[PDB]
Amino acid sequence: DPKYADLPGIARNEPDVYETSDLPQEELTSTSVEHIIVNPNAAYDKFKDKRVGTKGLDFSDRIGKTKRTGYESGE
Amino acid sequence: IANQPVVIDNGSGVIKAGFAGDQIPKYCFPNYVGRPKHVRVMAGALEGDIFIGPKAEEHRGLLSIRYPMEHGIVKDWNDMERIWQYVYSKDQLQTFSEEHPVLLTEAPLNPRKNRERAAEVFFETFNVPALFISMQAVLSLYATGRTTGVVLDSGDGVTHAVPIYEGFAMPHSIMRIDIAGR
Ligand SMILES: Nc1ncnc2c1ncn2[C@@H]1O[C@H](COP(=O)(O)OP(=O)(O)O)[C@@H](O)[C@H]1O
Repeated sequence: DPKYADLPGIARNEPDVYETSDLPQEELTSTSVEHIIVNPNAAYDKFKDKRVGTKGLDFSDRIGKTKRTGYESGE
Repeated sequence: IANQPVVIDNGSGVIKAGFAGDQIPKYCFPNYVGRPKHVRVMAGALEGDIFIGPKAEEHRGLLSIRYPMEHGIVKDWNDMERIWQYVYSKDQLQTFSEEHPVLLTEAPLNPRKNRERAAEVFFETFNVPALFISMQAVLSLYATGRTTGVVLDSGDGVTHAVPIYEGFAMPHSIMRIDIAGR
């Protein structure tokens, strides 16, 4: 009796939850495009020590020479 | 001493090569000189641009070509040197300059200054012990075995007819027109 005789206007006997009952791609047939089985370390060893050098790494839309192709120095 | 020379057959466009006493010129290809017609950024390619050899056929639609041996006469000395350096590659030669002599071909009626500069290259930059260059008609004589006769040869842009009896020259008798297949 927290407030039974005290206050007769407070809720009880209420099942306000509203229940229910327990009642519970890879079309590779085509020949469209391949994939590669990821192995980050394999590709890491693939691109292992490419000493690419960026001498004059310029790719602007400048017009003053013949052509521009950076990422060119090697070992 | 033992230094087998290398028979190197030049030509208008094509060059052939193989050691002495062989039967087939071990390496043959033309004056194709290429370098990438495009721009690469992403890693995976090769670097240097002087990519001439089987890679050129492998990468035809990628590089720009040129032929500096105009009518059998060298223009881009530097590039010809590079070509010859490519010839000097291991899988291409494995030998050194001083290690072996070389035989070469002379297309007649050309300025000898070409030969001058080239001789300076092969005997100063490279240091070949001896290098002889000669008339291509003599080559045909040995192939035929005969010594009398005329021989008109034609590469890709030069034609020359050589009338020589018994291997004995008649320089005035020789004639030519330098234009062919190109
Ligand atoms: N199958 C072919 N049909 C027509 N012409 C050819 C053929 N093969 C080669 N040629 C031409 O004949 C020439 C061969 O003569 P050669 O003097 O050996 O040439 P090069 O002077 O270029 O070495 C080549 O330069 C080429 O232009």
